[PDB]
Amino acid sequence: SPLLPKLPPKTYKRE
Amino acid sequence: GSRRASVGSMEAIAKYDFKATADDELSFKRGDILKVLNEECDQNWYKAELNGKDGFIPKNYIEMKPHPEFIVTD
Repeated sequence: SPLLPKLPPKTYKRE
Repeated sequence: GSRRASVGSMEAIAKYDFKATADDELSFKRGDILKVLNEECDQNWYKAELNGKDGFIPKNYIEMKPHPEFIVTD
Protein backbone atom coordinates (compact mmCIF):
# COMPACT_ATOMS: atom_id res chain seq x y z
CA SER A 1 0.00 0.00 0.00
CA PRO A 2 2.70 2.56 1.03
CA LEU A 3 5.99 1.59 -0.74
CA LEU A 4 8.20 -1.54 -0.82
CA PRO A 5 5.96 -3.37 1.79
CA LYS A 6 5.80 -7.21 2.15
CA LEU A 7 3.90 -7.30 -1.22
CA PRO A 8 0.38 -7.98 0.12
CA PRO A 9 -2.59 -8.87 -2.16
CA LYS A 10 -4.59 -5.64 -2.80
CA THR A 11 -8.39 -5.79 -2.25
CA TYR A 12 -10.22 -2.49 -1.51
CA LYS A 13 -9.46 1.15 -0.55
CA ARG A 14 -10.26 3.29 2.53
CA GLU A 15 -12.99 5.59 1.12
CA GLY B 1 8.60 -13.36 -41.45
CA SER B 2 10.12 -15.76 -38.97
CA ARG B 3 13.14 -15.50 -36.62
CA ARG B 4 15.11 -18.68 -35.78
CA ALA B 5 18.38 -17.22 -34.42
CA SER B 6 17.45 -16.03 -30.90
CA VAL B 7 17.70 -18.83 -28.28
CA GLY B 8 17.76 -16.90 -24.97
CA SER B 9 15.27 -14.71 -23.06
CA MET B 10 14.45 -11.13 -22.02
CA GLU B 11 15.71 -9.14 -19.09
CA ALA B 12 14.08 -7.11 -16.37
CA ILE B 13 15.63 -4.21 -14.46
CA ALA B 14 15.71 -4.79 -10.71
CA LYS B 15 14.34 -1.44 -9.43
CA TYR B 16 15.51 -2.21 -5.82
CA ASP B 17 17.46 -4.68 -3.71
CA PHE B 18 16.08 -8.07 -2.59
CA LYS B 19 17.07 -11.74 -2.06
CA ALA B 20 15.73 -15.23 -2.56
CA THR B 21 13.48 -16.38 0.32
CA ALA B 22 11.61 -19.47 -0.94
CA ASP B 23 13.51 -22.56 -1.88
CA ASP B 24 12.91 -21.55 -5.51
CA GLU B 25 13.23 -17.74 -5.24
CA LEU B 26 15.92 -15.54 -6.84
CA SER B 27 18.18 -12.90 -5.25
CA PHE B 28 19.32 -9.56 -6.72
CA LYS B 29 20.28 -5.97 -5.78
CA ARG B 30 19.12 -2.52 -6.88
CA GLY B 31 20.30 -2.40 -10.53
CA ASP B 32 20.85 -6.13 -11.01
CA ILE B 33 18.84 -6.80 -14.15
CA LEU B 34 17.78 -10.48 -14.29
CA LYS B 35 17.04 -12.76 -17.31
CA VAL B 36 13.30 -13.65 -17.45
CA LEU B 37 13.35 -17.33 -18.45
CA ASN B 38 9.59 -17.72 -17.84
CA GLU B 39 6.49 -16.28 -16.11
CA GLU B 40 5.15 -19.06 -13.84
CA CYS B 41 3.38 -18.57 -10.48
CA ASP B 42 1.26 -15.44 -9.88
CA GLN B 43 0.99 -12.86 -12.61
CA ASN B 44 3.03 -10.39 -10.49
CA TRP B 45 6.31 -12.25 -9.91
CA TYR B 46 8.41 -13.32 -12.93
CA LYS B 47 10.86 -16.20 -13.31
CA ALA B 48 14.46 -15.25 -14.25
CA GLU B 49 18.11 -15.87 -13.80
CA LEU B 50 21.14 -13.84 -12.83
CA ASN B 51 24.12 -15.07 -14.74
CA GLY B 52 23.63 -18.57 -13.18
CA LYS B 53 21.03 -18.28 -10.41
CA ASP B 54 17.35 -18.16 -11.03
CA GLY B 55 13.81 -18.39 -9.55
CA PHE B 56 10.72 -16.23 -8.88
CA ILE B 57 11.11 -12.46 -8.37
CA PRO B 58 8.46 -9.90 -7.33
CA LYS B 59 8.00 -7.64 -10.36
CA ASN B 60 7.41 -4.74 -7.90
CA TYR B 61 11.19 -4.62 -7.43
CA ILE B 62 11.65 -4.93 -11.17
CA GLU B 63 10.62 -3.86 -14.65
CA MET B 64 10.64 -5.74 -17.99
CA LYS B 65 13.32 -4.63 -20.45
CA PRO B 66 14.09 -5.91 -23.93
CA HIS B 67 17.42 -7.33 -25.18
CA PRO B 68 20.13 -4.59 -25.04
CA GLU B 69 22.99 -4.46 -27.59
CA PHE B 70 26.33 -4.96 -25.75
CA ILE B 71 27.02 -3.09 -22.47
CA VAL B 72 30.19 -1.13 -23.40
CA THR B 73 28.84 2.41 -24.00
CA ASP B 74 32.25 4.14 -24.22
